[PDB]
Amino acid sequence: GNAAALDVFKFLSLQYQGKNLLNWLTEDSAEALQALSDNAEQAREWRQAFIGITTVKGAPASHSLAKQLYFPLPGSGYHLLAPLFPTSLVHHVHALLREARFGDAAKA
Amino acid sequence: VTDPEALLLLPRLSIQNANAISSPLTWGFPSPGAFTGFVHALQRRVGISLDIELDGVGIVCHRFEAQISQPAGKRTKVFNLTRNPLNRDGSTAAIVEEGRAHLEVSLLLGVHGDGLDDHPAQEIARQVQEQAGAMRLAGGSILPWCNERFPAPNAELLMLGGSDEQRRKNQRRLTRRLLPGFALVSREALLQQHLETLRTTLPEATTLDALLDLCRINFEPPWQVRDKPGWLVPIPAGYNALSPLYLPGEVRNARDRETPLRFVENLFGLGEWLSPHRVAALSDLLWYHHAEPDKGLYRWSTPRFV
Amino acid sequence: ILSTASVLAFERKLDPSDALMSAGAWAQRDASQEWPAVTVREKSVRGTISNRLKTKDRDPAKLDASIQSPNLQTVDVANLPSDADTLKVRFTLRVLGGAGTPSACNDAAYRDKLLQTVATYVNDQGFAELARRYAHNLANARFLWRNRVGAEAVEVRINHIRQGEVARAWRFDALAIGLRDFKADAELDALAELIASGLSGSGHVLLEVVAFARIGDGQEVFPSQELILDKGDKKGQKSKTLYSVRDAAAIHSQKIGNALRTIDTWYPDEDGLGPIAVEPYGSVTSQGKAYRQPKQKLDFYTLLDNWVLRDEAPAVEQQHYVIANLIRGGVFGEA
RNA sequence: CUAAGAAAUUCACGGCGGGCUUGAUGUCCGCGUCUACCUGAUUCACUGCCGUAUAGGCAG
Repeated sequence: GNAAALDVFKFLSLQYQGKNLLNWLTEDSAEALQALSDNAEQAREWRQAFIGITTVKGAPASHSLAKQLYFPLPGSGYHLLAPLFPTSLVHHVHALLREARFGDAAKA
Repeated sequence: VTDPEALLLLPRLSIQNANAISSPLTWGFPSPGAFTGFVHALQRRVGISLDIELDGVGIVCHRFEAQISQPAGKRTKVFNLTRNPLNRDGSTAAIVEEGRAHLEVSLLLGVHGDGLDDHPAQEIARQVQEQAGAMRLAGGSILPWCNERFPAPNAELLMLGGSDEQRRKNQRRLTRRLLPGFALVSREALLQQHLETLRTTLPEATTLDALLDLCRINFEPPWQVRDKPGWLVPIPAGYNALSPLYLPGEVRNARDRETPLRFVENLFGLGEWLSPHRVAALSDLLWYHHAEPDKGLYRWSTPRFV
Repeated sequence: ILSTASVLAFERKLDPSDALMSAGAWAQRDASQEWPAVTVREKSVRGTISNRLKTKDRDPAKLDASIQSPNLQTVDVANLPSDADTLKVRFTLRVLGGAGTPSACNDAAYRDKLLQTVATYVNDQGFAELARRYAHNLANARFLWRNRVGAEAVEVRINHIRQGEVARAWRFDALAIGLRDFKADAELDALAELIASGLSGSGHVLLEVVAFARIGDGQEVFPSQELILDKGDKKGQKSKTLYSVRDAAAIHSQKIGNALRTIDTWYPDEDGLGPIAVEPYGSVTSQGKAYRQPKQKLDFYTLLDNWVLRDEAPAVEQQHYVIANLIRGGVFGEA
């Protein structure tokens, strides 16, 4: 998204009671919907808007510049199978390679 | 999924600028899915008219050159790029780092169908060769060998041998043809048993860590290197489901509005490069599709290997 | 309503191989199969500051301090050997069939309309002018680029390879055929007929294009320079790098394709340059300016939507430009 | 029906300033290499004569 709204990402990633606040707002807790809003309806719409950062927005779509690759079915068919970049998996592999190549134990 | 009645040897094919980035995690030799898709495109274009089916591809990879460079002061490498054309305002466009590789591979194709009895073997071999000489294999143009010394036609060898010794001699001659290369095979069993070995070594270890351990050079203190059974490359092993299979007209800006689209994630497995004389039969090296479309899992593998 | 397809992509027709560069002597061009290849070597340069100063470092003390620090680079250089005055540049060209057939198309109606538009183009005039200009750009060695600039004599031999033999051999004087005039010649018309039959066909037409340039003995040949990003690294790198395949200097295929596509003499700006490469929004990298802007009605996209959707068929020159883009290829389609 | 489809890196450059690597040196004791083999398979398509002959025959 934008490079200026990203502050609210830490507003969804703090550890106040000891857990991440997105999983706190995915449940209808007693401390939830009162700690951020005095009114009930404002709390409901703020919870819905704050939890909508996980759900995909817009129609399901892949652009023309994206990759789409036909796959032959066993009996008489194809699936179009647009791949997406696994940035979480790439970040995990890059973190593991960082520990492997520039970690303190690895350097020792 | 079936035993081939014949094996067609497409010879040394010089692919000019193949996609060196095989996967979001791996670079180098292209995906085996590219080779299986090329063989299915060959069957789609010229296979149906010859009344034959083309399923299963064995890759030999006689030569590989990567359009890469090593910058000074770093042990890693970078991809040499192409200058894209300027925008409409005369400025340089945003660069997408795409790597290229010059390949020289020869392909074993599994042929089954009644058309093998309807045409001469050299006729269907020459037809699929002249069809493949105007196609692409991993994003690169195929150099069709003009004005050199001695061009190489195919050699379609029928796998229904009259005798076991004649079949053995045919397979050894076909292996002798594709000699300066390495068969790339799938190693799901080896990767799974190495995952079990690491899980006995240390619990809650994922298949990603077992795949990584089979590629890095492990240094063990007394300082020796932990050995590997083979080359043990990390290959893209297929595509797993990331979304439900939407309707053909449902997905906006799809390639065609008649094929259903499903968003996928890359599947990573362990592949091995072997000298092709270390196989029982050359039909074991064939890379087959395996969809299983109810659960995603759009894989390519080498069934009937060992 | 005939909406445009949201993905619309075309294959690279006329896809060349990498232009292998070797060395030899003139009048030995017949036995050029054993010519030794041009090898890219490394050398060191010590230049001095000669770039523009921005009125803050123009004082004599700072300028003399900058000169006193020696400026050094390592450059990849390709030279001819000191007993070989001729550079031979050899590549293979595949004229692919189905030039107007897109690789991807969303709408079946738009695909039918585009195929009907291209079919009417072939029925009206064919690829005859476009293949004439492609045969021109093969006939003069524009793909030599800076190897063509100060050469004494350039000669291009083009061999049609049907199955395994030379079906037809064309020989052209590349200096006599200009870089900006597209005239008529009998051998050029035969090559145009072959390339247009390859574009109109179903398979492919294979050509071997060899260009001999009498640059001079031991002179500097100019292969394609590799685009390597420094990426802000701390260690200094080599400033100039070249391209080679296997100890053998080469030009990139996209540079040969750009020289082959330099046929566009119909852009609305004045043709002081002459032909430019066929690009969407007419981009020329050597100028930093893009002709055929979309604010005029002469860019490729608006011309295609006028020719296909609204049936506003443009002039014959702009139809040639549109079909030259289709032969060129590219990835199109609005979101 | 192929992480598909697409692409100009590039223009110019002074690396030379200068230099003692030296001395000194034990490689040395010891050794069973045997046995058994048809180059020859038409392996010399060779020499001369009649005939203008390259066409065709003859002699030992």
